Amino acid sequence: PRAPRTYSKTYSTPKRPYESSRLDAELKLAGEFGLKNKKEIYRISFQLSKIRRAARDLLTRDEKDPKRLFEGNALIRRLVRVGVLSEDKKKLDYVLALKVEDFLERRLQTQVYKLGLAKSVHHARVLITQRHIAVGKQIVNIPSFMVRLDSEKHIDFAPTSPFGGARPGRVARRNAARKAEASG
Amino acid sequence: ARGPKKHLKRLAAPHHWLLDKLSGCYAPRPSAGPHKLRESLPLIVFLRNRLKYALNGREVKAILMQRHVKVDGKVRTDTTYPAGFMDVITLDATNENFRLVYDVKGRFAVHRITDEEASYKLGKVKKVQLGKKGVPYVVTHDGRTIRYPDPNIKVNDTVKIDLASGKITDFIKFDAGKLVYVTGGRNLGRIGTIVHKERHDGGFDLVHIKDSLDNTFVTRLNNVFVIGEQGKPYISLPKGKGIKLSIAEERDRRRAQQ
Amino acid sequence: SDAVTIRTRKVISNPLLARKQFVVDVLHPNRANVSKDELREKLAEVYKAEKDAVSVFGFRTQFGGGKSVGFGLVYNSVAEAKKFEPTYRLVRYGLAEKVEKASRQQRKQKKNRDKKIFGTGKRLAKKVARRNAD
Amino acid sequence: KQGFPMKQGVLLPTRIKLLLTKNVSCYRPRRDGERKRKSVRGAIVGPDLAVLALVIVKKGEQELEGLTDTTVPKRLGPKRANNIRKFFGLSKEDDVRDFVIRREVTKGEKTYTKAPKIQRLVTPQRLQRKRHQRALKVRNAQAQREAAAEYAQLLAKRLSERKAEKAEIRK
RNA sequence: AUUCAUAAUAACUUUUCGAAUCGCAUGGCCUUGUGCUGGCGAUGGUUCAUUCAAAUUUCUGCCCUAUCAACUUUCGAUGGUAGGAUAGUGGCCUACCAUGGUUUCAACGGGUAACGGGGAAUAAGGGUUCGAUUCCGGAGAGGGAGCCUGAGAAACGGCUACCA
RNA sequence: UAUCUGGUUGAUCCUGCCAGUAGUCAUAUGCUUGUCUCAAAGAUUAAGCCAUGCAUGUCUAAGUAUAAGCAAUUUAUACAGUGAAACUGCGAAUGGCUCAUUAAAUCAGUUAUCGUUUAUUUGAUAGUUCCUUUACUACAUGGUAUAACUGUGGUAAUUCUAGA
Repeated sequence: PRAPRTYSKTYSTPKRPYESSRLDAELKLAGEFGLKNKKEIYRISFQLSKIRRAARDLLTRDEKDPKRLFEGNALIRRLVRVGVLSEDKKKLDYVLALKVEDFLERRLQTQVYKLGLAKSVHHARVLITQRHIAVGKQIVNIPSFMVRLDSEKHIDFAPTSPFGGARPGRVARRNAARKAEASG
Repeated sequence: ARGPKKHLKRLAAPHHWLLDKLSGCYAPRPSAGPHKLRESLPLIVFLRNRLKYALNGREVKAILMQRHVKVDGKVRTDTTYPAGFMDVITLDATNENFRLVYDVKGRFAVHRITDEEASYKLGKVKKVQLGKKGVPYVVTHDGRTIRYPDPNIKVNDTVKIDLASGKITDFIKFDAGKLVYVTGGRNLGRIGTIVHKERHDGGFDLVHIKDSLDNTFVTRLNNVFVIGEQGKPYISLPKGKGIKLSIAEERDRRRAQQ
Repeated sequence: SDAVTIRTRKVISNPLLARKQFVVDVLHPNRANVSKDELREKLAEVYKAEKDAVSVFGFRTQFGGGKSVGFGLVYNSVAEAKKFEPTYRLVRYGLAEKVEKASRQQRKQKKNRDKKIFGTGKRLAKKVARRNAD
Repeated sequence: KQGFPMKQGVLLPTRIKLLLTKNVSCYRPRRDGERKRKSVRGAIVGPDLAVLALVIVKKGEQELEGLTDTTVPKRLGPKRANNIRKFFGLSKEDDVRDFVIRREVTKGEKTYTKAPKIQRLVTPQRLQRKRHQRALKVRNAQAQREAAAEYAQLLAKRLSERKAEKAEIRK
C-alpha cells in the first residue's frame, strides 16, 4: 500500500489541569484576544515551547559553532519575518523572553482589529470567517493566519465582499427587493 | 520469494531519484541492464521527473516507442532502461543532449552536453581478464566489453570509449594527482585529486582526496572514478565543478542569487 | 469571461510529442469560472492553431474565486493531437466517442465463461443441441 | 456408461484410475507439466460399454450408406511446398505456386479462391538472408583476424620498447 | 593468495552448439539470367562478462524460567579419509575409524498471551514499555508430505496421496 | 516543559503503598454531533469454516491462419488487410494477504564465494556445420507428424473427452 501520510498534534494540554492562577490568566488572554477555546492558548503555548526549546538548545551551544549559527540564524529570521520578534531585539536570548501574548498579537484577528477595520476582536473574527478580509489581494478566512511583517500593507477588505466594493450582499439585497415591492 | 523480484515500492526506491512519496504506491523497477538497480536512472524517471517532457508513464512509453530517445549510441525503447553514471542520453529529435553525472549533493544532474562530447564517454574498468582463444579484454562499469585493450591498462583505470564503436581510444592511469569523481558513499558527487592510497591487503582500498578548496576527504577505491588530469577533466563537469559548500555557504549563495 | 487575459508560463517545447506545453492561469474576476471551450478557443487563437490542436486540463479554482490554474498543451497538428491525447480527453473535448466496453464485472464474466470452452465450440453447440433434443 | 473412454493399453475390463500425463490420450493438460488422476475404462471389451468405435479394415460385399458407399473430402489441401509436390507427384522443377488448391468461397455474390499460403517456399528473400548470413560471418572473421594481427604487432612493439628501456638500464 | 585466468598434449562423449526463422526495403553490377551482390532490423544461439538474483557463509547481538544441571553419542553426536549427492561447500548422505562436542561466562529442557528489524509512546540524564500492521527480510495457503514444467516452485487462485 | 497533591494520627515526623494528575499513529464503549483537509479499519478471540462474483493472461510489421469470419484483393492466382479459434513462445515463481510456526532460528549490522547456479537486460563472442572427416549435404533448403477445423459419439453432471 501507499506510503504513510504523516501528521502530528499542535498542542499540549497542561499538567495540573486546575491551577486557578493559570485558568484566570488564560481566560484573560482568551477574552482580550477573542479566542474560541483554550485549545488556541494551548497551541500557541505549545508553539512557544517548541521555539523556546530549540533556542535554549542553541544558546547553550558553543559560540560560532556552525550548527549554532545556521540554526540560530534561521530561527530568528522566521521570527522577525513573522514579526513576533522585533529587529531591535535581534539577539537569540530575546526568543526566550517571548511570551504567548506576542504570537497572539500577530494573529490575524488582532491585526485586523489594530488596523482599525474591526469594531472589536470578536467583530474582527466574524469579519474574517465571513470572507470579508483579505491579505495580499486574496480572501483569507483562517483567523489564526499569521501575518508576515510585510503583509500589514495588504490587509484590508476583500474585493469580493460588500465592504470591498462588491455586490450589495444578500440580506440588504433581499430587503431592497422588499422595499421596492412594498413601494410597487 | 521464490524467484526474481519484479516490483519496487516508492519507499524502497533509491532516494536520489527524488521521487515523491505520495504519487502512487509503486516505483519504476529498473529492468536488468548495464548498471546496478541502484545508482541507475531509468528513462521513465529521467524524462518524466527531470526533463518534464512527458507527464505520464503512458506518455513516456510513447516517447520511447517512437524512438526519439537513444542512450549511448543505440536506440532504446525500455521504459525503465537503467541509464547509469556515464551514459550519454541523446534525444536527437529535439537536438538535445545530456550526459548523466552527479551534482555535489549526490543526485543525477540534468547536465547537458555537446555532440563532440556526446560521441564519447569515459569508463572505469572493473576488471581485466583473458577471454577465449587467449584474448585479453576489459569490462567497464557500464558492462561494455572491449577486446584487445592497451596492455598498459590495469583495473580501475579509466577508458575513453567511443559510442560509434566501443573501443580503447586512450586511458588515464590511476596514480597520485589524477582528477577523480566520487561515485557513491557520503561524498557522492565530489571531485578532487588523489594524494595517496592505503592499499589494504584484503581490506577495502582507500584513497585520500583533496580538492581546489583543500576540503580533503577519504573514500573507498571501489567508489572513485578518475576522469582526467589536474583541473582538466576528460568531459565537462556539472554545475560548480563538484565543489561542496557548507550549509552556511549554500544559504549565502541562495541569498546572493535572490 | 471579463478580463481573462489568460497567461501562460513555463512554455517548454517538446518535439518528442511535437507540442508546446505550459502552465496556464486564467483570471476571471466577477465571473464564477471559465470552461473548456472558452479556454481552448482563446488559447488556439493566441498560439495560431485550430481549436482542437490545443489541449488544457487540471484547472483548480483558487480560493476566493478570481483565478484558476490549469495545464495547457498545444499540439503541432490535429493529427498529432488525435494520436497523442488519451481517448478520455478526446471524448472530453468532444472530438471522439466513448468506447462501448461493457462493465468490468460483465466483461470479466465473459472471460471466465469463454475460458471454460476449448476452441470455437461450434461442434459442441451441435452436440449439445442433439442431446437436448434426445 | 458414465462416458469414461476406453483407454488403449490398459489390460482389464474394469474402470481404473491413471495419472494421465502429456502425449497420452484421454486427458489434455491445462497447465504445462500437469498430471491429473483420471478414470479410464480398460481396453478389454465388455458389457459395460454404451458405444464401440469401429473402423473397417476390409470392405464387405454389400454397402452401408454412412460408409464405403459415400465419401467426404480431405477438407484441406496441402499447405507446405513439398507436401504439394508429393500430392501431385511432381518432379524437382515443377512449380507449386500454381498447383495450390484455389478452394472457392462465395461471400454472397462475391466469389474468390483464397488458396493456402505455401511454406518452405524457395523465394529470393530467403536467398538474400542466407547470403547476408554468409557475408556477416566472413566479415566478422576478417575483422577479428585483422584486429588480432594489430594487437600482436602492438604487443611486439611493446616488447621492443621494453628491450630499449632495459638497454637504457644496465648502462 | 591459488591446481586462477588462459594456452598446450592424448584420447572420450549414448553428444551440445555453431541459424532449413520472420517483417520491411528493394539499391547496385553486368556476361540481362527470376544471375551475382545489397540495407534497416526482428527472432534465435555457445562461451565469457554485466545486471536482476539465488544458495550457503565469518563475527556480534535476543524475552521469562535451576519448581529445567548436566546435555549430544540406538539408528550422526564432534572429527578424519574415500565415495555418492548437490548447481555448489558440508556428517548433506554412505562406509571404515578415533572418542569426541556444548555447559554455572546458564549448555539442555519448559513457557512465550514471541515473526525479527527500520521504528512507536513517554522521559532532565539514565531508562520503561510497545512494534500483528503501509518499508526491508523471513514463513504459510487447513495439517503433512511428495513431485511435474521451467531459469526460478516443495508453487497450493499447480498436480499426487493421507488426514479433517 | 528536572514540579507533585488527598489518605494511617487527638496532633507530629517517617517507611509505605492506595488514590489523584498528564500522555498514548492504544483498544473498546457511552453520550453528543455543523464544516475543510487527511485517514486507520476482522491483528488481538478462531492460520475457525466459507455460499456467490471476480483477482493471470498475453501479439507486433516482424512464428504458424484457405474460419466453410469481416471488408476489400480498386496490391496481386500461392500469401498479402483485419481477425475469431487453435498450435507455438513467454508469464503465471512478481504482486496481494496473514503472522500459525520459529528463542542462535529468524532478523540487524558486518562479511566471503579462491565455494556455487542464474531465465532475462547489457556488452562482446562460433571459416574447423565434409568430421562416420568435400557431398551423411536438396542447399534455389531436406523429413515427419499433430492441433485448429469437419463429421459420428458416450456421460445427470466437470474448464471430461473417444473413434475417423
